[PDB]
Amino acid sequence: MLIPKEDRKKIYQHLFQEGVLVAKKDFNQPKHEEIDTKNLFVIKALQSLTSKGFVKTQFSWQYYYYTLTEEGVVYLREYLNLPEHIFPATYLAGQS
Amino acid sequence: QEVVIHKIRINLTSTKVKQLENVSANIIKNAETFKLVKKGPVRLPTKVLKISTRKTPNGEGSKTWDTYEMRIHKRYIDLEAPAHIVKRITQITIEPGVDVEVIIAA
Amino acid sequence: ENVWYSHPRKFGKGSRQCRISGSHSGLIRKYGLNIDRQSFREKANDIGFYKYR
Amino acid sequence: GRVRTKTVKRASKALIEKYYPKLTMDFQTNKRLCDEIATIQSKRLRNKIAGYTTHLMKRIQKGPVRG
Amino acid sequence: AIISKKRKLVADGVFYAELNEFFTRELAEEGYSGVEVRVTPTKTEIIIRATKVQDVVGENGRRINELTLLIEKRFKYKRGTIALYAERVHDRGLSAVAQAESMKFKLLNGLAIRRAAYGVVRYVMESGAKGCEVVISGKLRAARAKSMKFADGFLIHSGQPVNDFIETATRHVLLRQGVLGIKVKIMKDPSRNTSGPKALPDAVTIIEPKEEEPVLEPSVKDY
RNA sequence: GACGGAAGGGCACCACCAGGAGUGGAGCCUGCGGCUUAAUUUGACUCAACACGGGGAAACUCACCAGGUCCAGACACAAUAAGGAUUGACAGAUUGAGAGCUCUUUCUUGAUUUUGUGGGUGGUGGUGCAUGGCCGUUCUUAGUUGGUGGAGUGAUUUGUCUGCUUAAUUGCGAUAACGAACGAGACCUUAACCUACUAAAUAGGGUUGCUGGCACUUGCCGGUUGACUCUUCUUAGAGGGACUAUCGGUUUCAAGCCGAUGGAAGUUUGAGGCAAUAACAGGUCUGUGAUGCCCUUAGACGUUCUGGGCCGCACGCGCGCUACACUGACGGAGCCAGCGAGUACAACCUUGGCCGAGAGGUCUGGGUAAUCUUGUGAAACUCCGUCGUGCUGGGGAUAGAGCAUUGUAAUUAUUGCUCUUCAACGAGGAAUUCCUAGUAAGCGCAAGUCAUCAGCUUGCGUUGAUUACGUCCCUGCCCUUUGUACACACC
Ligand SMILES: [Mg+2]
Ligand SMILES: [Mg+2]
Ligand SMILES: [Mg+2]
Ligand SMILES: [Mg+2]
Ligand SMILES: [Mg+2]
Ligand SMILES: [Mg+2]
Ligand SMILES: [Mg+2]
Ligand SMILES: [Mg+2]
Ligand SMILES: [Mg+2]
Ligand SMILES: [Mg+2]
Ligand SMILES: [Mg+2]
Ligand SMILES: [Mg+2]
Ligand SMILES: [Mg+2]
Ligand SMILES: [Mg+2]
Ligand SMILES: [Mg+2]
Ligand SMILES: [Mg+2]
Ligand SMILES: [Mg+2]
Ligand SMILES: [Mg+2]
Repeated sequence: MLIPKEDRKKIYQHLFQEGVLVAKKDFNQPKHEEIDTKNLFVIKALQSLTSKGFVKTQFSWQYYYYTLTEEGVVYLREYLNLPEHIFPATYLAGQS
Repeated sequence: QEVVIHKIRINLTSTKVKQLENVSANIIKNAETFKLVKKGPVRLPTKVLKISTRKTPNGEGSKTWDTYEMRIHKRYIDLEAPAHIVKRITQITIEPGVDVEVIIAA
Repeated sequence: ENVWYSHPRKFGKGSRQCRISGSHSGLIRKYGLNIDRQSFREKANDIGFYKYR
Repeated sequence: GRVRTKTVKRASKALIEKYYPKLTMDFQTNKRLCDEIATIQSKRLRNKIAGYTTHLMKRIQKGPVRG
Repeated sequence: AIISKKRKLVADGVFYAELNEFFTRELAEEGYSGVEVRVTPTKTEIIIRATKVQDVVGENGRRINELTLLIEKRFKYKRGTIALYAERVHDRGLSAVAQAESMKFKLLNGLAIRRAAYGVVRYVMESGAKGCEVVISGKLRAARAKSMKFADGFLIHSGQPVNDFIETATRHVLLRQGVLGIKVKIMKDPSRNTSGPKALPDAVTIIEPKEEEPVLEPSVKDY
């Protein structure tokens, strides 16, 4: 729960970029893939997010799955300052 | 202008044998229509993958054992051909379940 | 965040985790499956495994 | 313990009922005929049926049988 | 990329299984049944079957895209290399898994269990299956665990006319008083089955004979 | 219905004949005891527990114990609100300790929190009689319904049976039943046959180049990816093939069974896989982010480190292995499989060559695999010599010593080989296990395990018989008839 806030911010940014986050059920792991943060920290953050709505969670097969709801998206926007017409995965980037 | 013979191996691996056979047949037909020198749908020792297990979740009954086996079918299709023709062939020639793989070069 | 929170767990039944439950109990490492056998004996049909003989 | 099952026997009986001609005593022809006329999802079963039909034919040379 | 062929195949199978499990978990509301993986060079197609296809789709690229992203994250592949399609299943009645899911949903919301089972059976029959069977194990009023078998038509228990003929679905249903378990075995009709044999392996059916008139004078018919 | 210390039928090498091979004996290795312990964690207990929990645990495992460490007390509400909420902090003390664990000092740290109150999550904690799921067991026995009919006021029953066959409720026949279904069968995979098809410098075999070795003449035997063609063997693919076939009698010349002939194959062709109806208060909540409830919860049953322990011994029982000799023993020497499985983002299977008596190492490889380890040149077996029925050269058990190797970690030898010590045991009492053909037994190999370990399991070959080819006498079940004051059903 005691998160060096920069790391948390980075995690949030990553989430916003993606629209989706996949976490290992691996505590004791030194560093998560992609983000230069500890898996555990990420998991904690996502748990926190879930506990106040925002994110839908799955524990399936030693893998946590994280999809962001509309309220969640709004909250993320508020956190990051980015205004409107932005990434996640609510709509396609172009023709893909 | 080109036509430089490379000799190309095609791998055909899968489980559902019928599908594999069909694919092989299709490939041979295609080869015939493009008219090439080719070695046939060479078959390898169809590898069984055995996993034998206590049927009991917990080791309290009679000692029932099950061999869960995976039949695998490995096929080599050798072509005396350039690469362009192979590419043309592999534009289609894909059917669900079966693995199409091009080794390329002799 | 503590400095000493890991044993040298390179091998043994510790490092070897299952793909479903994460068990250290009866782990079919064979073929690079890494499953606790019980679960496999339920999912095997989808894993392409069948019993014939 | 090679007692032919109910099913095979029944099939043979049916065959004899519907196609008493075209059952030329010996096995091989009869087998083929069975394969043609009766639809069997197997091969061994078909063979068995053929055998039973042949037996029936042999019997029916040496008198009338019940059913 | 690239391992031993056998090993690769095993891994693929495992992946498929995992995916199936995820879809059972994630797309629970979506009424999911089956996954149909097609792996080609570059673009890997993943077909997904459900009752409520609209839900799966979302509002044009909603849930499906998220799922794709998740898949990518799981198995290292990039955007475009994995494609996901959601489809209508051709009559859900023959499909056991879908039926099981429906039953579970009926249970969870609040309905008569026996009656629900009967309804399901009726639906299956209407669809056109040769027979079907529902088993409901657990507490169905009172503490002692009770099995409840409900069936229609034939149900082949033995033989290779099972792996080819009977779709089986096992589910756990979670309740406040205790966990129910719903098993459902469905007898698909031989003809509509298409894959494998088109009739039951024991059965023998013979056609009707055709009449021919003998003698009528030998005669000659010339051209 | 169940039951009987009732009556008959009828099965079954989990019954017995006729046999074998044995186990209990002996030494050990390994469960289970019973103790004992800091803790020796536990789950089982007739078949249906006891080399089983894939349980061959050096830590991990891990469930146990003695201790340290940590929060992974989500969110909801308040006191601090930076003049400070806060994490750290080498030196040495402190301290199993390059754990600032905490106290000293005095720099940081940046409202994430600190700590309470509502609340939750975690648990190899409990409950398997709250369960699901799976499994086991009745039983892989031959059972089990239902439709229409009959007998019944009914519950029910007949059908499903006096008999004769079958591996079989398998069938024939008798017959208020008739035709049905599930189960048995059929099916399915494999093991067998194809000198007919499909093809193969990844399986093979031929003819000639180059030459290697000869007899010395033409001819042998080779090696060599040279070239060429074939496909017997190898491989699979497609089919076919056996249907008890052909007669011989037997039995109402039914169902079928036995004998000869042919045939690759006449025990359901062998082996399974699947497996009904209902269950058992059978097994697991120690496979689970399968789980109802109860428990606990931050000086924790959550976690994680450090060490031990599950391997203790006065002794019970059950798996096994090795021995008790000349069917030997040890050297030589000959020399033969089949399943297997095996790495690139790593620490695989590892050839081949020098150094080491072994154990092994090293430089180069080849193999993400019919291609390389690999003809896995395995053992058992087959020849000659040496010793010839001595607790002996049978047997290698209690043990000391080095070198290695695995892994941070080997003492409580992990294991390995070498020299040694060289014991119990001269064919195993009462009981009883397993078996009817490539079956029994022997003999290895491989995989599962796995950093390391095999005496264990799965598998696969390799040698390869005795005696039945029956019957209910014993044991267990099964159905009928009988009786019953039992139906939570004789505990
Ligand atoms: Mg059947
Ligand atoms: Mg069967
Ligand atoms: Mg028994
Ligand atoms: Mg050990
Ligand atoms: Mg748990
Ligand atoms: Mg129980
Ligand atoms: Mg009536
Ligand atoms: Mg009756
Ligand atoms: Mg006779
Ligand atoms: Mg059989
Ligand atoms: Mg009990
Ligand atoms: Mg629990
Ligand atoms: Mg133990
Ligand atoms: Mg045992
Ligand atoms: Mg080989
Ligand atoms: Mg001596
Ligand atoms: Mg073992
Ligand atoms: Mg009386």
